[PDB]
Amino acid sequence: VLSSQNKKAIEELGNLIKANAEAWGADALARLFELHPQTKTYFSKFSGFEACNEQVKKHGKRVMNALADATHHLDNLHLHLEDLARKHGENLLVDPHNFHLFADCIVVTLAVNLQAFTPVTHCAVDKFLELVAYELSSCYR
Amino acid sequence: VLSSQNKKAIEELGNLIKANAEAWGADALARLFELHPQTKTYFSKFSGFEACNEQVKKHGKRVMNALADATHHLDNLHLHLEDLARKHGENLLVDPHNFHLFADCIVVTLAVNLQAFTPVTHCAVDKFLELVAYELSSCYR
Amino acid sequence: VKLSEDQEHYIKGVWKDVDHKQITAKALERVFVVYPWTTRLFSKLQGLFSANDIGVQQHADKVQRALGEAIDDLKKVEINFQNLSGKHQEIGVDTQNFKLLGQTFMVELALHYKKTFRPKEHAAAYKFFRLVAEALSSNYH
Amino acid sequence: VKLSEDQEHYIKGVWKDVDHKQITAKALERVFVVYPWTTRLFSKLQGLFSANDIGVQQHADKVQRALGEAIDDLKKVEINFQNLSGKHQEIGVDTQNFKLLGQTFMVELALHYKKTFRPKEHAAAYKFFRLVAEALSSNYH
Ligand code: HEM
Ligand code: HEM
Ligand code: HEM
Ligand code: HEM
Repeated sequence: VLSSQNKKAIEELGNLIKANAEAWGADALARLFELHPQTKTYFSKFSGFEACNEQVKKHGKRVMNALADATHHLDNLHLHLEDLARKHGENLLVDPHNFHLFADCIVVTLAVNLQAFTPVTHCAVDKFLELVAYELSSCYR
Repeated sequence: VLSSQNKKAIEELGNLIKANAEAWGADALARLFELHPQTKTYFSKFSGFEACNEQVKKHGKRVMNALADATHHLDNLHLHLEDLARKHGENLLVDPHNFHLFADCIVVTLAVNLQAFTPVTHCAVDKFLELVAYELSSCYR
Repeated sequence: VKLSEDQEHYIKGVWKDVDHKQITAKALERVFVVYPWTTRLFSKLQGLFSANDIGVQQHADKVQRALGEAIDDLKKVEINFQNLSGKHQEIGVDTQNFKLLGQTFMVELALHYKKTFRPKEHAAAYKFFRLVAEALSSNYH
Repeated sequence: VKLSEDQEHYIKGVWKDVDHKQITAKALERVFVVYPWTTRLFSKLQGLFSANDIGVQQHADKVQRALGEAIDDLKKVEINFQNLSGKHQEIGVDTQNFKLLGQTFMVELALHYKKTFRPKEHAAAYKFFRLVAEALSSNYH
């Protein structure tokens, strides 16, 4: 699950993510494609991979909107993330390791945009993303 | 959770593990200490790390007995592994990565001792061990 | 990473003993089943992932030849694998995958040698595959 | 791994700009909180894990000096870090930990440079810490 201390910080962070979904999502994806170019192979339809690319902006908004949603369903994340797991696991064959590489990118996006990002807040987000990675990899079990 | 196909193979494997707990456990630990010597730092009390060492044999039996037990509690692994999680997470500060390194060693122990170890059986065991690793790391969330 | 004189001797010895292609083909079949996501970029195999399939057999011949080139000059592996490393990034394979093939290969070595595949032998093999994994991930840009 | 001319320039530039010790001390404080298990072998710190604690400060001075030695000769890092690599294995630290410190360091770089820490800069930093991580894990026997 998630610790009480970690649960609280996440509940509130979702409000911020939802509001800046596109800008943050686009930023997160651009870092992923930049740091790990092999991940571009999953996005065969995309024409560009910069944060300004409309496709990247549209997809980034959807990722962040999904994350904000999940913060409101921490006690039953399996049921909530079930479809996305099927999408990523069964359909796209997304390598579980990629979820972690992406989580590390999202954390930097948050550090660059949040007013403050203390070790405690960073810790809560890391454990939350670790939970998401685990659920999105469920189709492999 | 675990897939039906994967669940079945695991249920039966527990009977074999329980019966060969000491021999297999001792073998699994020896491989861990051999492949990753830095892991010996957790066992400050041990005098030797060979599979013939009585301490290694006593500890190996307990690990395997715990695993066999877990195969009979696949639908509520959190509740079953709770104490061991606290032991490994809160008390010993066992690096989550170590559980995976150890799982890879256990798989070889099984391949060397089982009559047959097909990719399908190997797959089920890998996902089962992945579940165990996740639960033993729960105190960090 | 580097292997001691004893470890290098064992690895060359194993390579003279085993059937290069058959063991490699079985290692590939195992990686496809144990780690499902690995089949993603193997479109040329047209869904035929067994060791006895012609596609897998042809690919296995390529992989075993590369491993042999590594065993022949363990000191120049990183340099010799520069191209192949880049080749894998281009295709889109995650660096962690290299470790996974190393794992299924050791399981096949274990199934073949059984009880003679003791911790010392296992450690020599692991060290070899860790060197190969490093050389393939090194030239990722 | 190796950095392009542009990436090496950025890294040397950052090292001239930031306060070596303070940023390193904050990176260590962050790793201890985000990844709790990392405090295990830091017994000399007697439970004081904050950036402003004398123990952390003294250790941070050692770590920053090593990083500076890497930045000074990016071509001979692996060779220069041979001893330090062995030193960490002896102590008992898991190789994956090196990547974790690299991550908290990039978060601190992000908090410092904010919006100027774009994907290109982030990629240069990641590539640098990946080279450092490799050099520290390379001499693990
Ligand atoms: C933090 C975890 C992630 C979340 C929450 C997430 C969420 C999403 C969402 C909301 C969609 C839209 C699904 C739909 O159409 O209903 C999506 C699609 C997709 N995701 Fe992810 N994703 C994540 C990580 C990844 C990673 C790491 C990769 C690969 C490197 C990936 C590759 C894709 C692809 C290729 C699509 C479909 C693209 C398209 O057809 O437009 N996702 N993801
Ligand atoms: C496959 C996962 C593992 C299982 C099922 C497992 C299970 C156990 C069990 C049953 C015990 C006895 C606990 C008790 O006294 O009540 C134990 C103790 C312990 N485990 Fe694990 N363990 C596993 C992995 C690890 C790993 C990877 C490490 C570290 C490299 C580790 C280090 C220890 C230590 C140091 C102790 C206590 C030793 C002693 O005081 O005798 N365990 N483990
Ligand atoms: C021990 C590590 C490995 C070795 C020695 C190795 C070696 C090779 C070689 C020699 C080739 C052919 C190069 C050419 O076309 O000229 C190849 C191709 C390829 N490898 Fe690997 N490989 C390794 C691991 C992996 C892993 C784990 C994956 C990922 C699942 C992978 C995916 C591929 C793919 C997709 C191709 C291209 C096939 C195509 O042409 O469509 N390799 N590899
Ligand atoms: C970017 C990677 C790192 C660098 C440059 C680095 C560098 C150093 C240096 C220079 C020393 C002192 C060597 C001496 O005593 O002569 C040291 C000691 C040590 N490092 Fe690291 N280190 C790194 C990552 C880590 C990580 C992540 C851990 C694990 C949590 C770690 C654990 C230790 C420990 C426990 C000591 C010994 C402290 C003692 O004397 O009790 N290091 N490190």
